Amino acid sequence: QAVQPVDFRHHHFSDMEIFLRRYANEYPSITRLYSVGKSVELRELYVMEISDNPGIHEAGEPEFKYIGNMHGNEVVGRELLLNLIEYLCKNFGTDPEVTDLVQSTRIHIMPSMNPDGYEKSQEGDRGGTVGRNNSNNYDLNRNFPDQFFQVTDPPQPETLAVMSWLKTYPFVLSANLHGGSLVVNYPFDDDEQGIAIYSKSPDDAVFQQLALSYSKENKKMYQGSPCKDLYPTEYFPHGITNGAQWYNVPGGMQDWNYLNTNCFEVTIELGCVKYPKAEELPKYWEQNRRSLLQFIKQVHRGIWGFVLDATDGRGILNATISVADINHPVTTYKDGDYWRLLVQGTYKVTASARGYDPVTKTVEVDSKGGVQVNFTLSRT
Ligand SMILES: *[C@@H]1O[C@H](CO)[C@@H](O[C@@H]2O[C@H](CO)[C@@H](O[C@@H]3O[C@H](CO)[C@@H](O)[C@H](O)[C@@H]3O)[C@H](O)[C@H]2NC(C)=O)[C@H](O)[C@H]1NC(C)=O
Ligand SMILES: *[C@H]1O[C@H](CO)[C@@H](O[C@@H]2O[C@H](CO)[C@@H](O)[C@H](O)[C@H]2NC(C)=O)[C@H](O)[C@H]1NC(C)=O
Ligand SMILES: N=C(N)NCCS[C@@H](CC(=O)O)C(=O)O
Ligand SMILES: *[C@@H]1O[C@H](CO)[C@@H](O)[C@H](O)[C@H]1NC(C)=O
Ligand SMILES: [Zn+2]
Repeated sequence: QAVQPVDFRHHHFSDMEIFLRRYANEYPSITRLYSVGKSVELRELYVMEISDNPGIHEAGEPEFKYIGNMHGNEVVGRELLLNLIEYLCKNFGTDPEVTDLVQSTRIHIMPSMNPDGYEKSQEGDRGGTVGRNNSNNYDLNRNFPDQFFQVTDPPQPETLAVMSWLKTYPFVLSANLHGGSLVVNYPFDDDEQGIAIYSKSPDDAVFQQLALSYSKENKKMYQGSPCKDLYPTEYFPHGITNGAQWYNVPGGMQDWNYLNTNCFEVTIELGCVKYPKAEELPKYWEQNRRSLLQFIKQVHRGIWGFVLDATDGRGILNATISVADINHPVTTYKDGDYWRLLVQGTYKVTASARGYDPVTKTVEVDSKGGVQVNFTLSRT
């Protein structure tokens, strides 16, 4: 009964800009179109914010984000996110799922992180590299500071704009879209040895559940065989894979997220054909709609709440949330609010902060959703 997208076709920059503006102009109450910077060839890195309170962070409200077309010729992601912009705007108010989603989450959608590369891409290209890098011929997904390999390529304008953007909002969950395979890729993307081996992150548990939440809804992806005749060597149990194990990739945007912010980012491969003919687009939406939707909901799982000041009674900014045996702490935002993605289990969470006395609580996360837990810390 929900309204499906109708605008199925490839959108070159000009038309994407026209497209985005259309929704921002037609649904001003639940949208906010903004730019986070420009590409080498001066194209806007547009982001579409969608929520019932566009332009403001609401205390306790999770910041989510989708990013596509980081590699110019991997187009499916770009179109799906445009399809998603449409689906969300057109269904808000009439569709209970979309309404409830847009009201409880602040969704940021960037259709193309490499618009210059896109323009240099050839429709029909299945596995080529023309249009992949940015205007200066650098791989944006090799451009981020890496925890193991020492990155040499000069930081590009698209990379910088995005790093800034990631520092701007309290992003909790994220996913950047690619093409060239069919699987959801999770951290870490590389290892100290720089080879194809499993590279576990402190949050390996959640990442597998987060990745599975998407692949499970994409029937063909879940089957585990991206394209038996094109890349016969590829087999991903249940449609997910640790980055490094598939193959070593240093300088990725995915790991940079986890290691430099509170955001947990996953990389999604939407299909073996990088730049399919426009006639195939509607099928990709049909096969990923439920996935795109279910993934966003994962942002509401785990634990969340506030770290307040016993005297003031108001949130503490930049407080820390440490969990049982997971060496990856999370920080609080301006209203002392935090979100910590965790798998079903029991944890010993500890809120702490400069100038206050730490509190520890035994929290319990279930298989269904998120539990609210606040921490009131006394001063020192
Ligand atoms: C897209 O941009 C990336 C850079 O971000 C290009 O990859 C880089 O390609 C150069 C040339 O192949 C590589 O340098 C060479 O490395 C080998 C291996 O050590 C060395 O023997 C050569 O003397 C030379 O230094 C470089 O390693 C590689 N960098 C990365 C991050 O992969 C890529 O070629 C670009 N794509 C296209 C189609 O131009
Ligand atoms: C823990 O702290 C939060 C932050 O104040 C509490 O949320 C407030 O709840 C009261 C009463 O329900 C409201 O008047 C405030 O507007 C809420 N603040 C928000 C959501 O911004 C929360 O109820 C407290 N207790 C827990 C653990 O839920
Ligand atoms: N960590 C690994 N091995 N893969 C993650 C997907 S990014 C990869 C594939 C893509 O470009 O789509 C790339 O950087 O080229
Ligand atoms: C925020 O907290 C971190 C520790 O988690 C600290 O290193 C950093 O300096 C703090 N930022 C501020 C408020 O200066
Ligand atoms: Zn890619």
